[PDB]
Amino acid sequence: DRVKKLINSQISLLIGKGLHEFDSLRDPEVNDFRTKMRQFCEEAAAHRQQLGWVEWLQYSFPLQLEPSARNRALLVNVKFEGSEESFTFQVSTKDMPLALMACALRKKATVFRQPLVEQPEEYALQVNGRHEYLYGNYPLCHFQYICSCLHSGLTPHLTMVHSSSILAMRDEQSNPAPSLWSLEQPFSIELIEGRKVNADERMKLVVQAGLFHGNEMLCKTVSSSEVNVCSEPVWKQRLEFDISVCDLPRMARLCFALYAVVDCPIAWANLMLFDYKDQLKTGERCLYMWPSVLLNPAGTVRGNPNTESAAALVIYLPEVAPHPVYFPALEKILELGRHGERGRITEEEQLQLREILERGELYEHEKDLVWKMRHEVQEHFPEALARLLLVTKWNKHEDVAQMLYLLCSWPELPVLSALELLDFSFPDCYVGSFAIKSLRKLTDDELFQYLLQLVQVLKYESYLDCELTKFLLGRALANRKIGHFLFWHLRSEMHVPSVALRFGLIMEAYCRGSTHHMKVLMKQGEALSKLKALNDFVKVSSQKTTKPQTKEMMHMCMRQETYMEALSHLQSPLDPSTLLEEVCVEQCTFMDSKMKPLWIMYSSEEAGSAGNVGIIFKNGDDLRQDMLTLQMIQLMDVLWKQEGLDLRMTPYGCLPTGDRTGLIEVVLHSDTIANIQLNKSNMAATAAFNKDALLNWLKSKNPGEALDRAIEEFTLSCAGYCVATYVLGIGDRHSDNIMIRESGQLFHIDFGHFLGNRERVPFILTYDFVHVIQQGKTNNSEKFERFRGYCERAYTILRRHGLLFLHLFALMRAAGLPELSCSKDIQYLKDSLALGKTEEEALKHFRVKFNEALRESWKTKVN
Ligand SMILES: Oc1cccc(-c2cccc(N3CCOCC3)n2)c1
Repeated sequence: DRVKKLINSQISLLIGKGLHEFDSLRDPEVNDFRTKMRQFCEEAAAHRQQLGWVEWLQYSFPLQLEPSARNRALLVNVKFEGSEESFTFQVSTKDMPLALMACALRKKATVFRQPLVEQPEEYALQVNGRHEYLYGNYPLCHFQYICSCLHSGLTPHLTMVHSSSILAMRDEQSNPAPSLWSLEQPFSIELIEGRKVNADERMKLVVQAGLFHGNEMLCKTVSSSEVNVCSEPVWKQRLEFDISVCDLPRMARLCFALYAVVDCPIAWANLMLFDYKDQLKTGERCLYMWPSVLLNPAGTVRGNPNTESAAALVIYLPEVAPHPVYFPALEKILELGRHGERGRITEEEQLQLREILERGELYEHEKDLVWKMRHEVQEHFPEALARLLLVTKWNKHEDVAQMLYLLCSWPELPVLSALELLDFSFPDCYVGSFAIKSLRKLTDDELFQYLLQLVQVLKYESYLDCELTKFLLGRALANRKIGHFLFWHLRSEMHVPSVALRFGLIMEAYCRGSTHHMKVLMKQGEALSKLKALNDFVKVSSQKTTKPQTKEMMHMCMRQETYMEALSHLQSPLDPSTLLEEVCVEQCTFMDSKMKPLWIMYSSEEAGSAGNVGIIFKNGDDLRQDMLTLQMIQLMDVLWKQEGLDLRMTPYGCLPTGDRTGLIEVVLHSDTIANIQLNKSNMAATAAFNKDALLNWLKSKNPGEALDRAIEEFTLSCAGYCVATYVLGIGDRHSDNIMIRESGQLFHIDFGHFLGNRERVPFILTYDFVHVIQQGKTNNSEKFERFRGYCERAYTILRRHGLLFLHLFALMRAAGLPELSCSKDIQYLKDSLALGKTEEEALKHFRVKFNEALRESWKTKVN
């Protein structure tokens, strides 16, 4: 069909990889993944196009509620769809959207002299010119939009939208018309030869081979004989391992490292001993190697796609049996594991077992006791599953069967425990499947919070068709915001060969489940394409002429029909609720920094003042660490708000979209501390002492009694960013990467470095900010110590969630970020949070750290 042909080509251009490329690999695993996930996603699409109108609002416009939500007078402007006539009426912040709706309908029934057929139940309230709605049984104050409006002071502008208008949205966005355990001999392989090997001729080539189950060795590593350096080395030798074939676990991976010696790392390659269909692999394998930068268990189990240039090791998996051998079914495993003597020892060991299960590495005796008392772990200490899993001998078929028997009847664990279990330290497929089962209870807001880390876990996966991929696919198809960000997280890494096939396959499947959103996403990709072209021009022009010259030329380029069409009328990749309507060419510019980032401004008549939004397009820098930093600061703000603490944070959007490409949300009405401190003449802020400048700027933006609120907003945000930077080890902080909103809110930009990269980042307190907290007065202990009280409260809240930060940072090790590549980087978080201490101990350690930062600050106060 011609419709099927166009969608296939639109998916090809969207994901940046031709679908013909999947067919050309002729791999049954890819073929089975494509068929099964296409069928799964098309089923979700069929379920969706029949949702009820409120359920469809829940899919397309998921509610944006305050972390607290999951009295005071309020003024709201309401209009009915299309009609310019609006009504401004006074409601309460504790009133429900329904009372606001009944209120709007009585007005409409009086202005147009008619009794209305419609009940307030037939409507939803759209936030003007935004893909955002207020509905459900929540007070208005609980909504992020109203909450935002209350804190700024602006009047909420809403539109009454009927059930028929949303059902038409549902309808118009529709998809088109239609045995192993007897094998006791040692595992061995023949190392045949190597191809296209590049190394110094004076050296010899060595091939190191290891058997792993995640990070753990299953036996000793074995090395081949040393053979002279040349293009095609020949070994033709048998490498025998210290593990029987029966003892190989399901997720065992054979890892190879090729290097040179007189060590000179050349390349590495890994493969799974069992295939996607549970069969024990046999015959020849050509391993297209990845060039090193020595065994890499965490590395991908798929070969290098660049067959032309990659080094290629040829190996032979021996035929251990005349007929094919598959991993035993769960039915056999449980039968073997059903047999085991129950641990029945004294009260002495019970107190000793309690001590370590509630407690980090264990001793040989501590491990043996946990294993012996495994039945008691299931029944009395279920949350110690991860401890029990780490002591299990994964190199023993009998021990694995006994662990798996307990797991299959293990109670579901909290979301926090499940997050720990997705770590590469837990590579078992049944463990992985258990971890997902416990994560099904995640809310969409919680899933959204951890989506970034979940997408990184996909890089650990041994097969394409996996439980985590199906989970993410199902949830993405069930929530448009989830769908939007899952797409971008994957799309932004299509330039990385190790993930391009897996990510491309997930994105294709998603597109099969939502034809309309694929087109919505293509419109975003067309804008990004133009921004790249425009940014390339600016980069060249900025080196050949003056700034007004490049800016005027940039404008001419944007004003072209092609650019005006592509850059306007799209959902924002930073936030699909944000609609970027009319590009305001005259307000567009570029920044003076290395990559000359573009500064793009938008307007929307329908949204009014809220439709005025900016995006920064930046090309040449990996923005993944910046996004992780901002997402961690956003989590801090959520955890603080859950404890009733609002530190007036600015968690602006940051999204990588391509190879060293991404967008940054513009926070309007904000300026850098560096600019304010330049202390320009002929301005309201013009100071007598440079220390007076921020406060003078604050005064000019906040006249009269508004100044008290601005100092408080500054104080709160300062406390939050001081704690955020200290906990995350955010260094290289100066007046040009610190910004201030006209409300007084302090926020940080461009997170180039974190986790103290390795020098331990000290707590930072700077006099000019102490000067605003203290209201300009030289001595204001009342104000300063109230700030120290805000810092201390924010710190102890993060500590109570110390394990959530460690589990998320652990899953992030999969991302491949230079400042997050091992255990040293995580030790920074463990140290900054002081989780190996008591609250009184860590608080005193924080107070000593803060006091040390006040003493360093006081060196500037002496002058
Ligand atoms: O997270 C980053 C990464 C790189 C650059 C920036 C950056 C640089 C200048 C301005 C700017 N902001 C955005 C927020 O709104 C004010 C301008 N962000 C932020």
